Formats: sequence, C-alpha cells, structure tokens
Amino acid sequence: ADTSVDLEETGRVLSIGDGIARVHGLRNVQAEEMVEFSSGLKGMSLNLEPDNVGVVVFGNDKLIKEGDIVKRTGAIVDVPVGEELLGRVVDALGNAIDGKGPIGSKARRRVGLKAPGIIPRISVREPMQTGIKAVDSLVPIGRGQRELIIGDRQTGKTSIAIDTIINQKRFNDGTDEKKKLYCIYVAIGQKRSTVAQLVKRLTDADAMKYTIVVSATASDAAPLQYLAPYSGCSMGEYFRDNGKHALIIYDDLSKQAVAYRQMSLLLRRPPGREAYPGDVFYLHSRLLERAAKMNDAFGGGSLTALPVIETQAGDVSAYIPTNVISITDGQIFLETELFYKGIRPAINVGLSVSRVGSAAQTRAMKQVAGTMKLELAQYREVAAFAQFGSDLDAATQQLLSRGVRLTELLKQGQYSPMAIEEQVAVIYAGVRGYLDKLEPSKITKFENAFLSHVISQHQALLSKIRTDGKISEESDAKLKEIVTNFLAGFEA
Amino acid sequence: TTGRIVAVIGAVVDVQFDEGLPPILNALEVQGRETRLVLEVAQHLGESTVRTIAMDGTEGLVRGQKVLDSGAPIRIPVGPETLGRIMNVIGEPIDERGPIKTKQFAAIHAEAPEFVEMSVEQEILVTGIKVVDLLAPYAKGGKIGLFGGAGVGKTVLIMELINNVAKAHGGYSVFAGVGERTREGNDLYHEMIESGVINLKDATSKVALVYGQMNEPPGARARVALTGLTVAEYFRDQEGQDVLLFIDNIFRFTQAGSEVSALLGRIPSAVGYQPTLATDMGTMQERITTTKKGSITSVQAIYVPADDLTDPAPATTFAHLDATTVLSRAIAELGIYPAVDPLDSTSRIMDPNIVGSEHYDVARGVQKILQDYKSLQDIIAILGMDELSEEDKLTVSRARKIQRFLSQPFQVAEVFTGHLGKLVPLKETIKGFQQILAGEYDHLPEQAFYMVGPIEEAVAKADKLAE
Amino acid sequence: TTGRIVAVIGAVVDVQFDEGLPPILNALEVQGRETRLVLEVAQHLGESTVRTIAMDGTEGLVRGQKVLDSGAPIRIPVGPETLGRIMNVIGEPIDERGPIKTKQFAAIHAEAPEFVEMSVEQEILVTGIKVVDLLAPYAKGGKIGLFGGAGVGKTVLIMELINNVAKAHGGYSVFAGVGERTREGNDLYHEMIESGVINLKDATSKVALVYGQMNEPPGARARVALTGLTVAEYFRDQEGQDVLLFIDNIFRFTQAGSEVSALLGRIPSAVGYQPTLATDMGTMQERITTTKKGSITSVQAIYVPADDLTDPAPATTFAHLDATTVLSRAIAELGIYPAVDPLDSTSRIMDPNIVGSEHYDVARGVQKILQDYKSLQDIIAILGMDELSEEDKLTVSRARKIQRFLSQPFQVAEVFTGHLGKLVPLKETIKGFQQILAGEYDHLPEQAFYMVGPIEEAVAKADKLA
Amino acid sequence: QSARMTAMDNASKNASEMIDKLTLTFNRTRQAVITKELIEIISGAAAL
Repeated sequence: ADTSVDLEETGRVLSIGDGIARVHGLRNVQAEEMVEFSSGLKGMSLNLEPDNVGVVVFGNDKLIKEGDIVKRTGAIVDVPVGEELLGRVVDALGNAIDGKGPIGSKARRRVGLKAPGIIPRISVREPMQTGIKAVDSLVPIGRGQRELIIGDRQTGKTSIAIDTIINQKRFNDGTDEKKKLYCIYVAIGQKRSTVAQLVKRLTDADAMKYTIVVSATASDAAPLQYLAPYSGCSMGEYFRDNGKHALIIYDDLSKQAVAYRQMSLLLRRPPGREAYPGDVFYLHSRLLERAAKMNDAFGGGSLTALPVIETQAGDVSAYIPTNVISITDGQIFLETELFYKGIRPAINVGLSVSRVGSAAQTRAMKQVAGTMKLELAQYREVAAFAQFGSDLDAATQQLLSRGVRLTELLKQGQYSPMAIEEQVAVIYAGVRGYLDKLEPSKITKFENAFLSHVISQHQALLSKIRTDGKISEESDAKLKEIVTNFLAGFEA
Repeated sequence: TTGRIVAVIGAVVDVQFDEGLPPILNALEVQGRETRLVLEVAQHLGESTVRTIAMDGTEGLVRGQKVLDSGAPIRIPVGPETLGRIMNVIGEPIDERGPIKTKQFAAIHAEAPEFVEMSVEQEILVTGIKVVDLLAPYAKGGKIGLFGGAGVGKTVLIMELINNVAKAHGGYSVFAGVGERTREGNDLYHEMIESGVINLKDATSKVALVYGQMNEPPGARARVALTGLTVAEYFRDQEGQDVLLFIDNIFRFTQAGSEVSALLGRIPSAVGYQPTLATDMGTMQERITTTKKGSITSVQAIYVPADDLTDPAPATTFAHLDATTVLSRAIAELGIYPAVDPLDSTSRIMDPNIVGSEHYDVARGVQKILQDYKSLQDIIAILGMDELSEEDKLTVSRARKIQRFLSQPFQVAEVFTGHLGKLVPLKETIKGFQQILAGEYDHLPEQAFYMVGPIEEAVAKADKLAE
Repeated sequence: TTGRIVAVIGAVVDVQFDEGLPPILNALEVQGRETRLVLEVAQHLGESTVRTIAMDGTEGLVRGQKVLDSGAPIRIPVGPETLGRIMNVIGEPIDERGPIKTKQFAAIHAEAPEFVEMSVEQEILVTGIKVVDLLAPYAKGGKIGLFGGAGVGKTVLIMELINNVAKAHGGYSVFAGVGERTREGNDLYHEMIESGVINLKDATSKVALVYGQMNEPPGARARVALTGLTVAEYFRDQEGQDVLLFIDNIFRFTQAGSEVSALLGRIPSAVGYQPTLATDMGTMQERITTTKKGSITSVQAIYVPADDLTDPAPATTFAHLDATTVLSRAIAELGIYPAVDPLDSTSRIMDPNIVGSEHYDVARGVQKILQDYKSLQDIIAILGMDELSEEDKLTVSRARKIQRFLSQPFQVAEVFTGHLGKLVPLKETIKGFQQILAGEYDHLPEQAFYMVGPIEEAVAKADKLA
Repeated sequence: QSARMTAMDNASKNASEMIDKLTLTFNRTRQAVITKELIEIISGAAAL
C-alpha cells in the first residue's frame, strides 16, 4: 500500500505551459501556499479551482512535464529575513546570487503581510536625508514616508536612489543607532550587467555593508519579478518591527506591473484597462502601505519606500503613473527637458510634492526653505509670462532675479550627497538675497568656493547648526558675515 | 446553514450549500480562522453555489473549508456609542478600546429615501475659503463634491473644512476613509483628539470614524462607504440630528467594484469599468441625503483617474451633487492653492435669488474676466502683447491679480506653504473681489495678491514688497 | 518516440504521443516529407498532447501524420568551420558549399550567464561617426541599439559600422539577418566576399552568417536570432574570443512571436502583442552579453512600427542597451544623415570619469544649445525669427550649424550623398564642436557645415561657397 | 509697411498650414481613441 502519493497532499501536473502549471489533486493546498515540483522547482498556488490548482512557477517551466508530482509545503510563501542579508545580493526568494555562501538566516517572514493599521503608527517626524538639496529642501522625505521617483527613461531616477543609499554612511558609520538606516535595493526587470554595475559602485562607496540587494532581473520568470517587491519589503519590515530603520528602493514598479500583467493573463484572468489586471492599483497599494512609521509602543522603527515608475513622453497623467502617485506620500518628477537644459537633478519643482511637508525637516532647513517651494512655482510662471519683457515691474524683476539664482543652487552633481548643515549654508546664501547681484553663471562656482571655505575654516558654525539643528541668532549673524565678505573677495 | 468553499480566486470565493441557500447580500463567516472573515454573497451561480466577495484576505483558505450563513447582510453597531470610536467594514472596533456597546445594530445595506421624503431648503454654508464661497458656495444639508486627480488638494481641502466647519458644528460628524492612506487616518484620529473633537475619557465625542484603507482587499473597499454611511444615517433618522458626512475618497468604492468585476464574470463596459457602475453608484449615492427627518451635509472627495474628468467614474458622479469644487493640476502647478478651477466649479445656490445680486454679480464678474483672459492666453503667447487694446491689457492685469487673490494659505497646510492659515469671512471676500474688479488696486503688484487672506493683507504686502 | 499530428493551424502543429512525451523545447522531425520540417515543442496541453511551433511552412501536413522526437532542442553546428558560411534557423548550410563539418553541435536554447559571470569594464568604442562618438558613444563589449522607423537609416548605419569597425577587428563577427530582406543577405554576402572577410578559398573568413528572412514562416523568424546568438556564444566562451554581433532586425523576432501567439491560444496583451513579450525578449537578450570568459560587442537594428517608440516592442528594448542611437524621420526629411536624434540618443559611457570632462562638456554643451533651439521653435514656427532676441538668434544660428555639423557622408551612402565617405577621429569631433560652441565660426554660413567630415572641411566649403 | 506686410503674409500662411496639420492630427487621434477604447472592451469581454 504505497500511500505516499494520495491526492490530498500531492497532485500531478495536468498540463504546463508559459510558466503556469494546472496541477490535479492538491486537495488540501491553501490559496497562496508554496508547492514543490519533482524538479526541485517551487511554485505558488494562485487559483484554487473546483477541478485543478493554477500554480505559478518560480523558474523555468522547461523542467516540468504533464504527470509530474507536485507536493504541498504547508507553508504560505515566505523568505529569509534579518541582519544576515546585509551586504548580500539575493534573488526574489532569498537565495544568494553573489556566490558568497549561504545566508546565515534564523528568521523567516511571509512576503505578503498586510500593512500595520491605524493604531500601531505615529506621524512621520524624523527626516530621511537624501543628500540632495533639491529634494531635502523642496520635497522633504521623513522616515516611514513613501516618496515616488518618476520620469521617462534615462532622466536620472536611479541616481536619486543611489545618492540616497550612499548618503547614509554618515549616520551608519556613526554611533547613534536611531539615526542609522539600513537600505534595500530591489531590481526588477532590469539587466544583470546593470545591477552588477550597481552593486559595484555601492561596494566602491562602502555602502554594501548596510545594503541588501534583492535582484529579479530581465530573464527571471515573471513570478519572480512579481514577488521580488514583496520579498524585499518583508526583509525591510524585520528592521521596521524591531525599532530599527530601513529604506527600500523598488526599481522599478513598472516592470513589476508588466510581470504581474503577464502572470495574470497566462492564468486566463480577464485583462482590464490597458491590458493590466483590474487590480494593478491594489498590486502596488498593498505593497507601499507597508512602508510605515511605528509608534514607540511598537519599537518606533520604520520603513521608508522609494518606488520608481517610468513615464512615457513625460506624461504623468497616465493611468499607471497616477495610480502610484495616489498611493505614495509625494513624488519627485524628473523631466528630460530640464535635464538637457542643464538642470540636474531634472526635478520639476511645480509637479513634485511631499505630503509630509516640513514635519520631515530639521528646523535649520525649515528655516531656510520654508517658503521657497511656492516661490519657485510662482517664479516659473512669471518667467514664462515675460518670455516677452512685458513692461515688468520690480516685484517681478526681483522675483525673476531670485528665481534664477535659486535654481542654480538646487543644481547638483552625482555621488556627492551633502550634509544637512552644508545644504543650509548654501541655500541660506541664496534665499537671503546675498547672491542677487552675482551672475547666474557664477553661482555654481561660488557654491564650490564658499562651501570649501566654511568646511575648512568654519566647522564650528557647521557643527553648531548641525548640532543645535537650528540656526540661532548668532549663527545666523556669523553666517551673514561670512557670506557677504567672502562674496566680495570672491567677486574681486 | 453551513456551506463549503469550492473555489478561491483572489477576493472572490464560491461557496456550495447543501440545504438552504443564503440570499444575495447575506454575510457568511468562514469557520476555522484566527480572525473573523466575512464573505458577502454576490450571486447565485446555480447548483446551490453562491459567488461571494471576501471582506478580507483569502490567504490560507482551503477548498472544502466550512462557512456558516449568518442569516443577514453585514450589520454594524450603530448609535451614539460609536462617536469617538474607530470601526471596520464589519463594525469591529479597531482602536483597541474595547467593544462598542450599542443598543442596536444596523445592516449596511438599505433602500434610499423615497421621493416624498426629500427636502428643498437651500441655505448657504460659509466656509472661509475665498474661491469656494465666492464662486461655488456650499449649502447646508447639500451634497458637495471635491474633484481632483492624484495629489491636487482633495484631502487638504477636506482637512481645512473639518477645521473651519466640522469643528464648530453642533451635531455629529462621521468621517469614513474609503480606500485612502492609512497614514492619514492616524493623522486625523490624533488630530481629532488633540482638539477634543474626539474625547477618550468621556462621552463628549462629536465624531465617529470608519476606515477601510488602501491596504485592504477590494471587498472591504467596496463596503466601508456603506458602513460609514450607515453610521451617519442613524444620527439622521433615529436621532433626527444635523450630520456632517466626510468621505475620502468615494471613487475608491467604484474602483473596488471594478477590481472584482471580471472575477464576477462580466463583460467590461467602457474604460474597464464594470457594466453596473452607474446603478451601483446610484443605490449608494441616493442614501447619502438630507430628508425631512434629519440633515446630512456630505463632503465627498472624488478621485479623477488619469486626470480625465470624462472618465466614467468622476463623470458619473457629477449628477449626485449640489455643489462641486473641481481642482486642477494645471492650477496647482502654478503654486495656486487651493487649486480650484474657477471656471469648472459650480453650486446650485449660485442664484441671485439665494445669495443676492452683489454676491452673484461679483462671482460672475470674476468668472467673465478669467474666461476673457483664458481665451487671450494662447494668443498673447505667440503674437505677444503690444497689439492688445489698453482695454484688453487691463483685463490681463486684473485677471492675473484675481487669479492670485483666489489663492489662500490654509491652516492645515502651513507645513506646505510656510504661511499662517487665514480664514476669510464671506463679506471680506465679496468686497475684496468687488474692488479688484472695480480697478481699485490696479496700482498694487500681482505678487501682493498671492497667498494672503483678506484684501488688506494684499495692500500691506504691497508695501512690504515696496522694498 | 513517435507521435501523430492531431491538429494544424498555420505554424502551430499539435502532436499527440502514446509513450514518452517530449519535454518542452525539444525538436521533433515530421515524417514523410521532401525536406526537413522541425517542430519545436512549446507546451504540454495535457492528454499526452504537445503544442509545437513549426520551423518551416506546414502546407501538406496531414492529421495522423507521424512525428519523431529528436530527443533534444534544435542543435546547430558550432565552431570555426561556420566562419564564412551561411546557415539556417536549424543550422543547415544554405550557401551551396557542402556540409558544415564541425566537431561540436550546440542547442539554440541556453540559460543566460549568471550574475557572478558579469563584467563591468567600460571602454569607449570609437566609430568615426560624429554624432555617435560625441553624444552617445558606443562601448567595447557593450550592447548598442539603433532605433528606426521604416527606411530611416538602420541598415545603412549597420553597414557603415561593419565597414568602420568590423573590417579592422581582430576577432570574429556574426551577422544574424532576422526577418529582413533576402536581397540584403545577398548584397552583404557577396560584399563580404569581395573585401575578403569571407574567403571561399582559405580558412581566413572572419564572419559567420545566419539568416531567417522576411519570407520565412513566423516560427523561423522567431528562432533565427537564437541561432545567430548561439554561434556567437561559442566564440565567446569556448574560445574566449572578442566577438562582434550584428543583428538586423531584432524587432522581427518579437513580431514573429506576436504572429504565433494567438495560435498558441493566448489572451493578447496591449496592442495585440503576446503577454510574454518582455520575458521572451529577456531570456534572449540576456545571452547577448560580454562576460568574464569573452566579449560580445553587439549592434542590433530595432524597427519601430508606425514610427511609434511607445510601441511595446521597441519600448521594452531600451532597458537592454548600454547605448542607443534613435533615428528620426523628421531629421532624415531635413536631409540630415545619419538621421540621429541628438536629444534622444544616450550612452551609459557619457560620464566625465570615462570620456574625460572635455568630451563630457562639449557633449552636454551641444545638447543644451539644441534643447534651447528646440523650445524657441514653436514661436519661430508662426512668426519666424524677426521677433527673436539678438541673444536668442545666436543660439539659433549656432544650433543650426551644430545640427548641420552632426551630419556626415558614409562610404556606404556615397551613391546617395553624392559625396565621398568620411571617418572623423574623436578628438577631431570634440574639437570641431568646441569651436562651433565657442563662436569661432559664427561668420561661416550654415551650408558650409552640411555634409562634411572634420571642421577644417567646413571652413573650406565656406570658401568654395564664397 | 512692406516688411509688416511680408511678415504678416508669412505668419498667416504658417498659421493656416499649422491649422491644416493640427486638424489632420486631430482626426487620426479621434479615430485611434475609439478603436483603442473598443478593443479594450472586446478583450475584457472575450476573456470571460
């Protein structure tokens, strides 16, 4: 009485094609449980139908044939979680892909867990410094916040994310454990050589130590690409639920949607708007709701997400683009026009927002950039309204004079994340009018000179602004003094 | 009755009953679960099998699992002991403060008030917001709608109205969060408390809360509005009070339905929507209403997919409103908040017979000039401004200043504007515009009119700008 | 194993087996035919039936016909004896020169190199083409893509590159003609013979040719890329060789996929394409890559349908390239060749730390002025230049001179330009563009810059224009 | 007066040309939206 293959805990493949197995049997499987194929290939139980189980396959279905035995696992899909993963490159299921040995994982976590409710969280209040003036000054990001990076191909979306990961050494190399931020970088649909390029740079910046990289690339099965985000999320909740701080980049959520769309159509689920499943909003809401700030009652830890979405022809009104803009706590919109024009980052002031506002900003920063955002918005308008110097008054000549100078200061190169007090020093100079008489073309050069001066000579003012976290009345006076005088010697 | 689960596909679960088939709308409870899972019966497939929508996650369900017919549609704790509390789609407290000990329970599904139950009183409801008040006045007991694409101001606007109106309101308030951001229910709850609208120690709570956020399965999202609305109908009928209903965002109810629609076996209507969109919206919107028994003042946020106001959903909702505030990313983009579109916002009380001719002539006066300027915009764009008649370059002037005088620093967006929030009284509004239109400020600079409350601040700001 | 043909629809042949069902991807040989008809298994429909894709026309097949499991996937002759030979999807010679006598055979379906196998060396590949070199430089062992709507310059650009790069390349080359014109295969073969890269006398040929053109049934077009690809993989890994891989046109592989997809019974995705579009591009594109074992510099022409770059096919291809040359009908129509869009082409090498800041600053300089000209264009369009600022008119002058200086005569296009092909050295490009930017030629007329190599020739042309 | 005449001749002729093009662009777009919206409905309906 060989009773190893009863149809309650095992089944047999009725048919297989395009990564979808229609398994017979599996009478006791649970929706969303993981199953195993004779070939050591894992799959996931998505459709539990009267006469069959629709199984999505986490790998090449070429090794699966009609008749194969499929075995339950009794477990709803999960993955390795914890500090062991830092500095490692894993696939969408947790397996290492840096051929640097097994992960020493002691904890596991379901990839699909609902986000903490109302009661367990507290308003986002601690800054999450990117290192990018434009961002940290105009569209501030706090911990537990979800801020979207969106724009066409090549407008610089990933860069924002890398600079951010790199900027975190400051605190991670420090003492304070509350200021530390562990990062997670999920590649989806991307190309292996690009990711390999990516993890190289991170290594060269001495950032891998605090980063985990979940990779679900271009040739990985649709279901791996699909899962990848939830997988990476779960690894971030480990830190979030244990009073630690995590930052996750979903690069990008566009390719995942495609994966979802594919997986979903191959299951024969009727296509919806634009060919995607009627629940693509849900696909991303479920995920991004998980980035959150827990109250002290739950460890005070947090998860901050920076999902990426690719627009086409800079059209942000597009259905997917707006679907995701309506989930996150703001967006950073990058335009190719601005980029080519010299404005890098190509952040579009007017169209980007932060729903957290200044609550995610240090007082030093709030002090200097409190009204700048709506000022630049109003500047872009009149700059357009006078692309014909229409008998323009002074209030608007002053508006155009600040607008241009401030625009130059928000410019920034790559890989050189600035420290908060450094940002405050340079914005200060502009916002206060000390630069209204310098020539726009000069501004970039001036900022390198000025910053040099204060960093070298004046670290007492930098350390105080940084420390007090505010701009006291004397600091504000020591600063006025430095800028005006250096400026003069500078314009000799 | 006891049925078994025969198929699970997402939020849709089919159940087979041996004897006694639960009627449509009935709620069934899945046996064997750490948490309460309710399934609402959606259809009778035949063969004593019912197709249902899950009110929560379907993970771990098994074919053959047991399910008991509860014998009635989802029923929730309704009454005064709901005030100051936070409820679920299915009526469970989610604030960790214990049971909700109500005398009665109500089913979230119910017929809308009859035609002979309607009321036609029309009283302006002043809000303190220049634009709304001036051009698209809200009406007490009326149906109000805030239309807007992602991130243009729907919620903040709902936030400043709670402050400028809900806070003084002598009556209850019900805020139902439908498919919105969890972070947001936590911001509001704690704000209600810090301002005593919610009292955790006594019975002075003047607001009940119901939530079914974006982290929920379609099913929950297709019903929270019902739960929310049901709580509100109690205070309207059984107590006869003046209710204030806030829903953010009602579009989520309709997106919820479109998300399971295909699994319900339906040919899609246009734009992907389900074929029953309008009727689904109708039987709901028709309960959110003032009657002779009580009064409801509903403020509903309405999401606009792809920013397209013609999208079957936003499009289908206009008819259910008495006043509409349409927000626009094109306005917002310029830094003009609130980003209301002055030429696409309307109110049923913008009648000389109701607000008066001074109110009315100003409003229309402001709209003509903004329209007049809209038409010229594209043209002076290319052909420039020299050729324009001094008569026409004055309307460009006044328009650009009005465009600004319509912005205002909200008290709930100081974190955004870096400006103290201003609340302007209806007469300060009418007058301010009356004067701009009258040529009484053609000397001050536009910028003086941007982000200010009353016209006097525009005059003061001119000087401050004077250098 | 012997199965029987149960159903036939175009290129989708369903075969039933009684004992021993062949795994997916296995090649079956239909029995009873004048020529070879290979069927590639695509899926197990259950009931001992397999759905397959024919590799040649299916006319004449009959239900109940016998089919034989080959026991493996399409396998093809791989090694140096393929050099100088023209071969089929299924690896048979089609150059009427006998059998390709190789030691080994490789199967066209392989997995992509692993993460740990990747490379990250970034070397610039100079081509002698001004626009490409200056603004979106290619890279050794990198992946290049030329996007182009019908008749814009994709093939002419591949030819010129074959000339300027392939011709003096130490190492092998593989040209894979996918879904294109047969005459072109013929035009190339004979040309290759003539310049001696193909030698029918000695074993000195440096090119292997694989073709599955516009006349083949969908399945053939859907697999020849894999076939050219495999040939290239052999030189890379089995000989650690530096390869050059040219494909015209890779868009055809995806189109082929869309042709059979309904037949495989799939709900279509957007624009009628197959829901498996991205993964199909992916497991294929991911083998076209440089590794630690060998280098593959690959240039792929990407046909853009109806000129729409938002089309699922081209749209999904951007993510696989390191450098892209987006061709434009609008530019072509102005007479600028190559019709490269300067603000739409990019290259991961356009980094100061790789091309040097001199290069990086001229490059961004040129784009900034063309971007600026681009915004003035709307107004220039109704009202012309009159109303323009003296300053604005100088950007316009410079932009129109930079735009013209970006064009250039190709040897390969001599019959049409009426001019002798030019090859400009990088430093000559960096320079010529500096000066233009710098106002050192604001006196010359635009026409002086049109169709020339080095700037020195632009000055001359100006004298001749007098 | 001869230069304003000339400049306004051109401007007017450019305008008309622009008019003719936008109109043709309008119809192409109008036809594609309908077709596009209809294929979307059919796809959903057929999948059932």
